Amino acid sequence: PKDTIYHAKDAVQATKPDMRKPRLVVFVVGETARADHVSFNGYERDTFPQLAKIDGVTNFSNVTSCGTSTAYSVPCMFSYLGADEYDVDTAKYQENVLDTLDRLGVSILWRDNNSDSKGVMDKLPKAQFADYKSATNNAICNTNPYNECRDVGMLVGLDDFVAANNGKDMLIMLHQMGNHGPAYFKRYDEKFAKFTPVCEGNELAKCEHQSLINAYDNALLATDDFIAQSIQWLQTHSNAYDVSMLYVSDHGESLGENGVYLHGMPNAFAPKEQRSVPAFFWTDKQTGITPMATDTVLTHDAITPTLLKLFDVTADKVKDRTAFIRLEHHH
Ligand SMILES: [Zn+2]
Repeated sequence: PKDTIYHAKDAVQATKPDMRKPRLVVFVVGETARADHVSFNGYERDTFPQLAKIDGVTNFSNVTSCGTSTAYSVPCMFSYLGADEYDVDTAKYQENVLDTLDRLGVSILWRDNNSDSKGVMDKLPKAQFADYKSATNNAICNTNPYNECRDVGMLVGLDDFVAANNGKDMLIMLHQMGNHGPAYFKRYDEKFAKFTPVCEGNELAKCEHQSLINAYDNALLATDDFIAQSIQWLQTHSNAYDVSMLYVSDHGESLGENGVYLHGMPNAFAPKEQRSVPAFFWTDKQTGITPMATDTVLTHDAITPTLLKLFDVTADKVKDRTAFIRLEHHH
């Protein structure tokens, strides 16, 4: 073990959950989703029909991920250094935004249907991380012939967590399997097989291009569903809690441009398709939270100040950072 480098020991929470409505936020950490395959960003196909029916969803059309892989992007999304000073080999030892929120009294939960938190949860008690790739945590793993656990299974029993933390601020990270490839056709149940035909081979260049895109977009439909149902779960708590939902993908995906597939390329020569990511923010009416303009130039650096603002926490390190949400309030 090494000593922790601190970045926000000055951080303070301006209001406590016993003097105002406690706050409950779900942060969906996306996976392999491309911004240009989002309907709201101009994509021909309606890949997010369920989010289109929900009032108060803001789509952000200019979000660039810090990196092109899970191991690189996820720690930086929760970091105080920002991507320009970020070092993947020492991120584990920096105080991160979840450290700050937990220290100030916010109850943190991380459910993972992807891999793990890439070190972000390492300083917090183990019980606050849960592996939802296990079929004895996730009840939604036998709905497909692959025995693949589904992201929506992370919504089961969250009410037990809320009841165990009654009256406290809560931040729940849900780490998606999402659009992980190359086997996009495995990422969704049959109810989302909307675009056909579908590539079902493991070698992407060998399938016809339209079938690969169809499987990718079908996987997006399952993500649209997962985000929509996350909002619907939050809405059941809106009387007692100020509820909000943030979605950001960790990186994009190449889909055959210049013969390139998948992601994970070094930033120095990675194509833009691996960095252009969707971002969504939803909040209930009573929260008093105001989103930034949909065309704000944004990066993963916006995530940490957003989470801090959602819980009324000020940190000097990120005082000049742009977030997904505004600081003015209209009564
Ligand atoms: Zn990833």
